[PDB]
Amino acid sequence: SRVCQVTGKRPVTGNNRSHALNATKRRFLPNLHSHRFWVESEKRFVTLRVSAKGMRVIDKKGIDTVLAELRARGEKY
Amino acid sequence: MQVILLDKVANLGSLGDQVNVKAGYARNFLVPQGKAVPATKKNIEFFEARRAELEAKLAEVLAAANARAEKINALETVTIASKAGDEGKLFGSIGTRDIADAVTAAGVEVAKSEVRLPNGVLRTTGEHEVSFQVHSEVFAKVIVNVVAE
RNA sequence: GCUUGACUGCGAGCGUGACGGCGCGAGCAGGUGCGAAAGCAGGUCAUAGUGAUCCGGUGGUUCUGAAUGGAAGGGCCAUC
RNA sequence: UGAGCCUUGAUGUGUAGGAUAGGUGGGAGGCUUUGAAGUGUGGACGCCAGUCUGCAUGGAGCCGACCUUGAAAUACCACCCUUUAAUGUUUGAUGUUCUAACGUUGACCCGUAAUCCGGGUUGCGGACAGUGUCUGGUGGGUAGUUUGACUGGGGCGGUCU
RNA sequence: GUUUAUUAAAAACACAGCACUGUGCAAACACGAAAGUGGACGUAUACGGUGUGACGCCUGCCCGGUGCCGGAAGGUUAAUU
RNA sequence: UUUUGUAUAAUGGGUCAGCGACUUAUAUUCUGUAGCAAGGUUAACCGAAUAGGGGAGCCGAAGGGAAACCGAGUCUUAACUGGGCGUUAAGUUGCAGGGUAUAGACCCGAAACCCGGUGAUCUAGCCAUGGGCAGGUUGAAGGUUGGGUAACACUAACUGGAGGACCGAACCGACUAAUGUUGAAAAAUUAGCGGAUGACUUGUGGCUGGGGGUGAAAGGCCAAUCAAACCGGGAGAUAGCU
RNA sequence: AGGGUGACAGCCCCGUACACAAAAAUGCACAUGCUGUGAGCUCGAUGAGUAGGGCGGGACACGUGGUAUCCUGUCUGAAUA
RNA sequence: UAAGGUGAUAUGAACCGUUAUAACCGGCGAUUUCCGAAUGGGGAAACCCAGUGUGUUUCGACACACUAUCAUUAACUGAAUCCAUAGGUUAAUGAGGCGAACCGGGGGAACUGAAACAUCUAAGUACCCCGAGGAAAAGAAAUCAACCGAGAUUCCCCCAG
Ligand SMILES: [Mg+2]
Ligand SMILES: [Mg+2]
Ligand SMILES: [Mg+2]
Ligand SMILES: [Mg+2]
Ligand SMILES: [Mg+2]
Ligand SMILES: [Mg+2]
Ligand SMILES: [Mg+2]
Ligand SMILES: [Mg+2]
Ligand SMILES: [Mg+2]
Ligand SMILES: [Mg+2]
Ligand SMILES: [Mg+2]
Ligand SMILES: [Mg+2]
Ligand SMILES: [Mg+2]
Ligand SMILES: [Mg+2]
Ligand SMILES: [Mg+2]
Ligand SMILES: [Mg+2]
Ligand SMILES: [Mg+2]
Ligand SMILES: [Mg+2]
Ligand SMILES: [Mg+2]
Ligand SMILES: [Mg+2]
Ligand SMILES: [Mg+2]
Ligand SMILES: [Mg+2]
Ligand SMILES: [Mg+2]
Ligand SMILES: [Mg+2]
Ligand SMILES: [Mg+2]
Ligand SMILES: [Mg+2]
Ligand SMILES: [Mg+2]
Ligand SMILES: [Mg+2]
Ligand SMILES: [Mg+2]
Ligand SMILES: [Mg+2]
Ligand SMILES: [Mg+2]
Ligand SMILES: [Mg+2]
Ligand SMILES: [Mg+2]
Ligand SMILES: [Mg+2]
Ligand SMILES: [Mg+2]
Ligand SMILES: [Mg+2]
Ligand SMILES: [Mg+2]
Repeated sequence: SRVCQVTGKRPVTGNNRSHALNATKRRFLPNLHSHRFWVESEKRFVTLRVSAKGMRVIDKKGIDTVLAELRARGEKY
Repeated sequence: MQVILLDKVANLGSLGDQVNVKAGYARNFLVPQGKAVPATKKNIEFFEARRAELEAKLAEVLAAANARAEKINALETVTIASKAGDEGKLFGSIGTRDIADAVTAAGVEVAKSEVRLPNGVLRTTGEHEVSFQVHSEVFAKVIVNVVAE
């Protein structure tokens, strides 16, 4: 599913609003990608589904801090 | 981005200099190949511990040598003796080796290494200064007067 | 020929409409124009020439102004 | 390859004036074999008058309030002004290549006696493509609706204040 | 040959045949937010879409309109700035 | 019942029995009535609990202006001799009713829109795996042969056995007629009729699902239902109409 | 209270007001053992892709309006008593 | 607790009781086939076929107990590839599924109303999905207020149509 494996994050509904002003159901979506990383920690590369900011955060923060978070949050990779 | 480096890198990578650089080379590959690190607010001062650890310590402990080149300079004349030929010409040689023990028993313990000289000494007797390699810069300035017997 | 009454605030009293409105009006005040003056002049000899409200525009005005001062905005007035 | 730029060192023919004296705080000297003027050029600013500077050549010497002048030496050392280039760099503009992102519905290894997958290797593309958000065009493919009243039936014609 | 099972079997649909047109393959197209399939274990002598309808002789003139293809110089022109 | 109007050949009712259509809550105003009265009256809540507490609060006794504000006045205007609205006639809480509001709002009825299900045991197309086509015709390609060619062509015979070929049962279909038309039957029967080795037919089983499918194309088929299936649900949809 | 009883019962019958009862399991409450739990104090420390902004939407009674406030798909991005 | 009982239609049998093993009420265990979350595998629900162990003075086929999936931790075995890692077997524990309403979330109509209709309405309604408790949710001010003060949240009446 379009789940940004870093920041949960997902598809979010709302409207197209025409000029004449008519609502319409739609989806907003993250630009999310399947980017790869290095990890001198685990001597693998891994590859995880990640958002726009999905990356932006893992840059400010530690590329390694996440795997840890996520290891608590109970998922494999 | 701040990501701090390790090696040279084109242009810069002055071992340890924080940066303003695009997220590409970094994260994408560079960092992903032992070459820099997330310059987090943690790391950013991790190596500051190193800059401020390796410095004052092992650095100025070159002064824990400097003065042993001055211990040397306290006694500005030591004598070694080993047969001469009349008018100077001493048969064998003053040895890079001998000059070890010769000051091994005269205080400044030393081994055959240190001991920098000018020419494949020795042969002629009398007066001879000597610069040393106790570390990097401020050499010694030792002299050895060779008696005959 | 002079001129700007094609004025501003009002308006007893009427007419005409389901209404929303429309119309005729002497006189009151301020101030004009013309007549020397009595007086006349709130547009054209009458009756057609028109578009409610909403929303926004322009100027005027503390009337309003969300802790106070301001301000935005809103009212009111003319006006598009 | 544009502009931002920190440092750089730079320029200013009033009129007379060693003539393209900056304004001005400091101003009698600094610099000088880390070889100086003299030339020899290159280019830099041009009011065809004289400055800036790179390099070589050279080799123990170059500049003074003066006397003129509103300001008087570009003698150095201070902060800067117009006029401005220089790396260093920041990013746009365009073309070039590159490999590690991204792609791979080529090749092989392994889990594995498996035309999935993941992991690995290799070839190929490669910052394109593709996906996001925004954004102009398109859009009976789909969808929701409108499309007036009178009226000698309706329509049509005509009418609507 | 096919069809309105139950008032229409036809001159209607299909047809071989022709033309135009899109597709170089991870093909165009098509089902499906997607993954994945079909097209095809095919590969332009192949595949889809449109019209025309064996065969014979033939298929003139008009690109002004509307659709389309192509051009990329200019005018106009979105977010952004 | 509906109408200008009905014996009306205009609507409804076979008969009887039982049921079946102006409600309920809140809000609001008028009338009646009851209590207090320039007062009237509590709301949730407390509670010994319909009592008594509780006056938050609502209405009224002051109005005029948009408003600031002034006030038996106030607005209007610079001001009105003026003018408009006001002062001079009691209110308020409850009870019952006449209205009105919001609600299925007096009952019953659509055709439809929307959501989630159920169905390819009928039927359309496909897929996979077995089946079926009595009998009688025509006689293509090829082969052989003799002729004929320089050799080919061509040719005759004989063979051979092609075809969405022919006639015509089973098997499929449905052109005409009459019957049936509260049927034998919610599409049949009988006499005829078309295809019958093909784009044939059939058994079993899969697969395609509702703005979807399938369709040699008629809007046809999708369980006797199709210009948008069935079932449940929004749902008492809405009904200026009957 | 109520019900039954051959019709309509305070006094026939079951009950009712009242007063009593649990071998066993049990819920809730208090206390207590065992595993985990940290309490205490002192000195600290005071939650960045986060606020906030550009674009789209949405939630706010408030329909982009003069529209503060909140949520964020997208792009960005502080201060630190 | 007790004089009677072996539930109903519902008799009749052949019996059980009658002072404490008749029956009956209550607590707690016992057994509890086959389906079914169904969990050894397969399936057209209640049926078909297994493997590992064990049983017989009968150790054939039958009998009988364990064997599904993930998450978690552990031990063990362990690739491309050195280490490792993925992979694998096992063990323990947990989960699955069913449920009336209310409750928090993910999605979320249209008929309707506006006397048409698109903004707006219905409406965050109906339905679909997930999840959980006795309630759930919210909750311990980066709140209000208006220069005076208030002091987490949920709830009721007012303010007020
Ligand atoms: Mg304010
Ligand atoms: Mg204004
Ligand atoms: Mg349409
Ligand atoms: Mg509508
Ligand atoms: Mg009409
Ligand atoms: Mg038919
Ligand atoms: Mg049918
Ligand atoms: Mg074709
Ligand atoms: Mg045709
Ligand atoms: Mg034709
Ligand atoms: Mg032409
Ligand atoms: Mg074009
Ligand atoms: Mg009639
Ligand atoms: Mg009548
Ligand atoms: Mg009559
Ligand atoms: Mg009759
Ligand atoms: Mg009728
Ligand atoms: Mg009748
Ligand atoms: Mg009071
Ligand atoms: Mg079938
Ligand atoms: Mg035939
Ligand atoms: Mg026949
Ligand atoms: Mg027929
Ligand atoms: Mg007859
Ligand atoms: Mg027949
Ligand atoms: Mg429909
Ligand atoms: Mg109804
Ligand atoms: Mg009796
Ligand atoms: Mg905090
Ligand atoms: Mg915004
Ligand atoms: Mg089983
Ligand atoms: Mg099973
Ligand atoms: Mg089997
Ligand atoms: Mg409507
Ligand atoms: Mg509704
Ligand atoms: Mg809670
Ligand atoms: Mg305070």
